[PDB]
Amino acid sequence: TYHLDVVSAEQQMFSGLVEKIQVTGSEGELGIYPGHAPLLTAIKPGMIRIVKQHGHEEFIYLSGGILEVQPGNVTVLADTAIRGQDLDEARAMEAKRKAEEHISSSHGDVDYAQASAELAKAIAQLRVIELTKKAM
Amino acid sequence: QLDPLVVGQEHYDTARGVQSILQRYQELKDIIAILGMDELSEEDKLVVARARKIQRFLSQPFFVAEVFTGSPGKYVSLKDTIRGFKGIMEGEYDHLPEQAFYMVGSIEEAVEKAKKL
Amino acid sequence: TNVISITDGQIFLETNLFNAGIRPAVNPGISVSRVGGAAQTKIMKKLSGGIRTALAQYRELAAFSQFASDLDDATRKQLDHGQKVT
Amino acid sequence: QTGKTALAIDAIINQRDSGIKCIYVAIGQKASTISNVVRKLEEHGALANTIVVVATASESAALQYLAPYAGCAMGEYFRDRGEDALIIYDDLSKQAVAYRQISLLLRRPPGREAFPGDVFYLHSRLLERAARVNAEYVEAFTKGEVKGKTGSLTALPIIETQAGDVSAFVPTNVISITDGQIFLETNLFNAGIRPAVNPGISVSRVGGAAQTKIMKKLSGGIRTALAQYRELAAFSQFASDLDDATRKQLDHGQKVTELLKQKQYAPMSVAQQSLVLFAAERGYLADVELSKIGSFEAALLAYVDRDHAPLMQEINQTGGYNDEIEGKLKGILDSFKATQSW
Amino acid sequence: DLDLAKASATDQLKKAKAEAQVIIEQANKRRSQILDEAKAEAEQERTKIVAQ
Amino acid sequence: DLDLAKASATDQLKKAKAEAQVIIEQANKRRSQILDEAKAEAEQERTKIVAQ
Amino acid sequence: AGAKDIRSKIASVQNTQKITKAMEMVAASKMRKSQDRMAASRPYAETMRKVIGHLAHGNLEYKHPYLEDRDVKRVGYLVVSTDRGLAGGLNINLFKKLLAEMKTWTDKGVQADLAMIGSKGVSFFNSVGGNVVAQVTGMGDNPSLSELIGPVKVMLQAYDEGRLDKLYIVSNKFINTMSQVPTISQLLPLPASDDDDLKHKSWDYLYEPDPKALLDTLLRRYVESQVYQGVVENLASEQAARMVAMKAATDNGGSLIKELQLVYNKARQASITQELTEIVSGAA
Ligand SMILES: Nc1ncnc2c1ncn2[C@@H]1O[C@H](COP(=O)(O)OP(=O)(O)OP(=O)(O)O)[C@@H](O)[C@H]1O
Ligand SMILES: [Mg+2]
Repeated sequence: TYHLDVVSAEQQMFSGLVEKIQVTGSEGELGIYPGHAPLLTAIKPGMIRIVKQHGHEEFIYLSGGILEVQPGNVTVLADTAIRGQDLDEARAMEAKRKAEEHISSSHGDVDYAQASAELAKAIAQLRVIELTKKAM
Repeated sequence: QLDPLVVGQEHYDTARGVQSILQRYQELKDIIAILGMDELSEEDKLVVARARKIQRFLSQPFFVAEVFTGSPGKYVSLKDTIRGFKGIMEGEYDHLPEQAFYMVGSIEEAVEKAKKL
Repeated sequence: TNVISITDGQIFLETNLFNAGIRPAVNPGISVSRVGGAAQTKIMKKLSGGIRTALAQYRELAAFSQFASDLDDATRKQLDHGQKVT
Repeated sequence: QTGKTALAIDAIINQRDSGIKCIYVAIGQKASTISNVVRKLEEHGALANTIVVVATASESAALQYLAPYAGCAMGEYFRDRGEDALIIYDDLSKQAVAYRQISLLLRRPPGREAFPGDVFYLHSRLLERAARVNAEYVEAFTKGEVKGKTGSLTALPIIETQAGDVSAFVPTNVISITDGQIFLETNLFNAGIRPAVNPGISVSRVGGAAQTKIMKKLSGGIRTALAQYRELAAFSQFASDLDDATRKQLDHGQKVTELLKQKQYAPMSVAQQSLVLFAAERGYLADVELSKIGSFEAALLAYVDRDHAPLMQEINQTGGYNDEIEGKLKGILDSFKATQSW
Repeated sequence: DLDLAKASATDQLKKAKAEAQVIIEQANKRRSQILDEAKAEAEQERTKIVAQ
Repeated sequence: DLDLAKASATDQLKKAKAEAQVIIEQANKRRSQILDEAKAEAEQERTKIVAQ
Repeated sequence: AGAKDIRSKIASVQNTQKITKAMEMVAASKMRKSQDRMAASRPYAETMRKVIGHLAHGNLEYKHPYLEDRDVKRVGYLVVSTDRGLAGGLNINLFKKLLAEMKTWTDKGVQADLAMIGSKGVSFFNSVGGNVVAQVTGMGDNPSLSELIGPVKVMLQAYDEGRLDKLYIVSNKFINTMSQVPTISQLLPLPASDDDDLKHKSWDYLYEPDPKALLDTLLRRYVESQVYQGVVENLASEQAARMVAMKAATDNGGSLIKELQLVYNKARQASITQELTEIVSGAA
């Protein structure tokens, strides 16, 4: 067996002990057994098969990433969303448009909205200073 | 005298439902103010509209207020009042504009104004 | 109390408005005329209702003024319209 | 308008069949309220056991100022004979106004709010007549005709505040006289929580000494659990997506606060209260977390009233509590959950 | 089929209980009807007896 | 294992069939109680009013 | 004054204090959840920087623009800011430090560009007039990398296209639960690894398909994590700063209660005496 990590930029996805794995590297399918020579490659979006020692089989879907294997260790730096020449350029185009305009969105913190409006209304018009004789 | 035993369960439930809808709208008003309306959940975007239509419908033109406004007054029976509010809260009129309820008499005038509007 | 009870309406002049430059410092909403439009030319009666409603919405929103730039744009428009009427 | 008179006359009606005689003094009440009170007292069968003393809103202030003393004398008649009486003064805060009137019309010097100087000594020398008196006193007073009895008179004065400012003058006097207060909160009453008793701010300084054992055992937590539930539910409005541990406290509190509210003229015996509080305290409500919980209470009372009346008799007669009764109540609740519907 | 039997037992229990609830609310309603009839008969009886 | 599955499924279905009958019999019992006490009150309140 | 008018404001300030206490609690919980999410992000950047160091500073050191110090004629910044107020001085200290450094850079006559994460900086720099060229806003408590892809892509394209040089990320470093410091750090050209992979001598990867096109993707993905990491650290710093600020606001409210109650006591004493003196002096 060897140690396998499946790690995204956000959170970890797998950290077990494995006996072999199978992936679709950019240049073709590819099977990693223990002791495999150090290797570096990109992997295409699709499934990957893990077999945990004692032979337990499971399938993890990856949106792509980079597979790097070492003596007795291996890691899959998985992508969190599909990546591509066109998709990333569309996202950059929208990110540019939103800046050439002055269009901005609303954060989803309804709790902060509630508390902020309540505090804005409670603090409003209460003429405390000049009621208490506090100079400051 | 506003309890089920003297006004009947229908009147009591209609009144308590109107008050609950208006209270929920008074709650939602400041989330609307801060985060804009397009952030509300799709059932809250419906509470908003129904409360806004209720808040219009319980205005009314008086016969003696005519000298202030020129429009004629309307007398509304309690049956029509309960029927109108009970209909609005249940979504039977989600297709009418809000201004179809402003300064009208019975709900029939609301539907007829929307048909005219 | 007596004179507010006797008369047909009141014009309330407030010092916090006078100091801020709002002159004449009449405080609307808190100020009432019970003769209303009956004592207006029909053009003024026509045009005054939108001013009343604009200042009423502005008074409702004014609590959020010193938190502006946090607000939505749809209420920002009402808030900066009431300021221009004032 | 928060249910003070309702609570008082329900406390009267509940004495239909105890040894306690009842007295209701109305000070400054409008005649229609007294007509309704008398109709309800005779309808529910409590009139034969109570004296009604009336000084209506339109009667001369002298009659309103001296009414509670007449009622106190009529109840002290029973007190001094080794029996038990309970007297309700309706709006002492109107007796104070009638006394202020009668005092100012006699040119007597005024005090803090124009109430005369001795307005404290107006209520004090009244409420100090509500007492429990020992057997030697009643034996000596009645010249040896009664030996073992101890007499008592219980007073439930009513005070009306303005916007809940407890710290007003007459309210803070009477709070300094009595031995506790049942503070009724208006924003709970309007929210449908009826009776709108406010925990925390309301206390009984005599306390558990006057509580039957089973009730004392079951009720120990409820007051603090409800006050902390109220403060936690005040916090909750600003905190969505909140810890799942407090998520359970904020639900048990919300169920107990939904359980302790009931119809107006429906008094409930110690056994019916006791097994309901047992159901609520020992988690049997934890699966009815949909607030169809009035039907649960009514169905539980009907079920227990059909089958196990021999246990309700024991509870009502003795008020005692035992591990055997604990097991009996576990059995009742288990058999109810498993075999009936709300 | 064992877990399907589990779900069957639970669904059967809840169906029977919701079926009992309609019997009960029915009794409550009948009650509300018959007590109203009794009150109305008593009222008319009073009217005639007092007019006599 | 399947002959355990059949036993368990049949036993639990029998349990649930007993439970449903028990629940609905008690529902009819409650109905009878409600209706008879309503019949009693329909006379208690009438006699009260006609004596009043 | 007026006793009732002052009691109303005492009640208002008590309500304000209660609101601020609830906000302190909410922020103190979100801070823990955010700073754990902060630790969930380390392994990716660490185990990718080791690879980049092997391909870049190891044996057969390859050559890539992002690794070498071409001469600087204009600079670019990625700015992370909060979407919500009440965070204390958090955002303005950072924007002032950025303006100091961005002014030092324009003393030398170089041009500068900005990309904005968060609404507050977007509002600020348009008022100051900064040259914002890309932005993302409305992240809230749920910052995705698949939304940072955009502006980071804009800055990377402007870099390799030859326009920008020496781009930076500015953000708040979360250091202690009551200590957060604004930092400006360099992402590209790649900062210099403290460690040496001379010990990796004894092995080399079987690069499939080929090492240069692979190092390109490795470097692009690496700047992204480090930005994403900057965003998440800034968010935990925001939560901690809001906690501290609402704590201070609750104590300020608690002192205004003392002052207002002293004023109320004086007012009610004066009212009692002014009434009772009128009564007694009126009776001839
Ligand atoms: N437990 C209850 N459930 C439902 N309704 C109630 C309850 N208690 C009181 N009410 C209703 O609330 C109304 C006010 O009750 P009540 O007159 O007892 O309050 P109050 O404080 O004595 O009124 P006030 O003091 O203003 O004369 C009554 O009409 C009564 O019907
Ligand atoms: Mg009353």
